[PDB]
Amino acid sequence: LAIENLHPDDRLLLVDPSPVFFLRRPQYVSDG
Amino acid sequence: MNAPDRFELFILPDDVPKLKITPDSRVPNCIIIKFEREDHTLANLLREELALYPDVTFVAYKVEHPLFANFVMRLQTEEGTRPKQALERACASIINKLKTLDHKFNEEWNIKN
Amino acid sequence: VVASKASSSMLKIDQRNKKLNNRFIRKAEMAAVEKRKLR
Amino acid sequence: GVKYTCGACAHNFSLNKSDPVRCKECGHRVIYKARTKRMIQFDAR
Amino acid sequence: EPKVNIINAQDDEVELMLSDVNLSLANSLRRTMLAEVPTLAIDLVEIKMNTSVLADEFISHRLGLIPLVSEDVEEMKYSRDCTCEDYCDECSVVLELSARHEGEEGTTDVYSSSLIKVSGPGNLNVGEPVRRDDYDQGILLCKLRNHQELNIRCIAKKGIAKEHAKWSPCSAIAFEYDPHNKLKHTDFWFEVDAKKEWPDSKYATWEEPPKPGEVFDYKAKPNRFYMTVETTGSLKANQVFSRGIKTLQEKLANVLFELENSR
Amino acid sequence: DDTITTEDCWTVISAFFEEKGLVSQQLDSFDEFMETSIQDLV
Amino acid sequence: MIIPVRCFSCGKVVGDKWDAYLRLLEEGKQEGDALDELKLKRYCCRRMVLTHVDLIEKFLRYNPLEK
Ligand SMILES: [Zn+2]
Ligand SMILES: [Zn+2]
Ligand SMILES: [Zn+2]
Repeated sequence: LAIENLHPDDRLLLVDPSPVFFLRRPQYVSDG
Repeated sequence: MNAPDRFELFILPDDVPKLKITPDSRVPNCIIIKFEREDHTLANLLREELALYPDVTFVAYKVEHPLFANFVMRLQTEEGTRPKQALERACASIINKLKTLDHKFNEEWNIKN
Repeated sequence: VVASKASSSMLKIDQRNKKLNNRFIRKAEMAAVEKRKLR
Repeated sequence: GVKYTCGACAHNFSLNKSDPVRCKECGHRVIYKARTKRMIQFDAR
Repeated sequence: EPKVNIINAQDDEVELMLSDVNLSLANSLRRTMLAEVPTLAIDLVEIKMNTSVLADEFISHRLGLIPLVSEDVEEMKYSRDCTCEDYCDECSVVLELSARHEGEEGTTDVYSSSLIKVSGPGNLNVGEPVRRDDYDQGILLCKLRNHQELNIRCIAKKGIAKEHAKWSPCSAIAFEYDPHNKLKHTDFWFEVDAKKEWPDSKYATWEEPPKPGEVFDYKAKPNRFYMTVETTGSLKANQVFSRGIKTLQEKLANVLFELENSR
Repeated sequence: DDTITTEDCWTVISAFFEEKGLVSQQLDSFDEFMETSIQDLV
Repeated sequence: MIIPVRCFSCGKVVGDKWDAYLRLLEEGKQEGDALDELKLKRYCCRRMVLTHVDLIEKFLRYNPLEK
């Protein structure tokens, strides 16, 4: 299970005291 | 190739005095002190200690070039007092302040540990 | 080849990051294009 | 008199300024001089 | 008159508040702790064999940056002030590293815990490389594969960060005063409203925000200074603070001695 | 079907660079030369 | 080539945290969370570990020149 399996109302209870397309996760081998 | 040795910033040559005092005859009771192998750390401390003395009418310093480790201080005092005595009083006062600061820090560290 | 432990760990990290990027960036792009379309 | 090292099998040997420049065991044509014995010092800066 | 208040205390970092001192005194203390507190660091490297993929000066530079224990470095002497021939036990510490990979497969990591102290001052706590725990391996120095060996002999000497940054006991000293900008020492850039475009300081709750009807006080001076001192492990934070104070006192006493001797 | 995102375009570009590489024109021209051009010139 | 011993900007020792960083990334932590776990707060120190490329692993694949 994960955050997705959580109920939406309980997800609403997780309030910081969305991903953006231009912040990639770093790699080491790349591709090509 | 032309880079100076790094220890020249703080090691005093045998023929170079640590301190050279000359009078400034333009205004009365003023001297020019040249400090060798020193920088802003001592200069700013001495200047802002001396600036609070009632009998000190002028105090300033300048580092002429950052590639040379020296600064020059100008000090002017009242008629009664001599500038060298004011400089000695400033040094003693800062030493006393640092002593009590160290004592209180050690006390608080022992309390909190 | 007899690969080192650090290199194998980095390969696993790279596979996980590639999968996560392929999911998240595509989802964010879909959300952005639908929002730009509905305006 | 002078040590060498083969460029392929990393074998050590010596030459007397009269042998052909070759590896003894694998016959490679590329050999390298060995590091000196003088003291080597660095200033760690 | 000067006061000290400690907020958080640790072996490697202390967060304190200085009050009733001049700004110049606090800044000079910061500068002294950054650049003028003596420590111990490797300065000469004798390389007896190095068959790794790293250049000799590369490894020497990495060795210079390893923090060593410098607790008793005040009792040691400067190498140029020691009358001894070559290096002795009163002005240097000798460390030795010997690493090799056994087997025809895999890779061996060379850590700073492999440095062994061979000689140094008698009964002084100086020379050993710093380690966070007993099971910590330390700083990664090199990597070796089969038939590659590293065999070096290092000499640790006393120095200050003015000569080279490897002798600095501190990493970064946070420094801050007047979180609410009552002295108007900075003029805040803004687009619409300066108040809501600038994040609040972490010490903003330690001082009372100015009243809306208050007028500018031109007689005020900076009085309270917040600073955090982080150390690399070569010295403890309280040791760094005390030795910075002592170094400043010694510099002032030297100035006073030169003045009195000038007559 | 479903729409084509920018990530799909980058997947296609990755396929291109996986097949061709960056110096494919040089190698292909030299291979054509060695394979047929010498015989035709003779 | 190999992880620097000290941070370039401030001089914090970052050379003892490379293997722990790789371990944390293996366990599935995000890079920012892994850097937070290693107590790298200033972004100058985070840059040192986040942007390092380990080239020594490629250099070690060539056979040793002396045996
Ligand atoms: Zn051979
Ligand atoms: Zn000696
Ligand atoms: Zn840093």
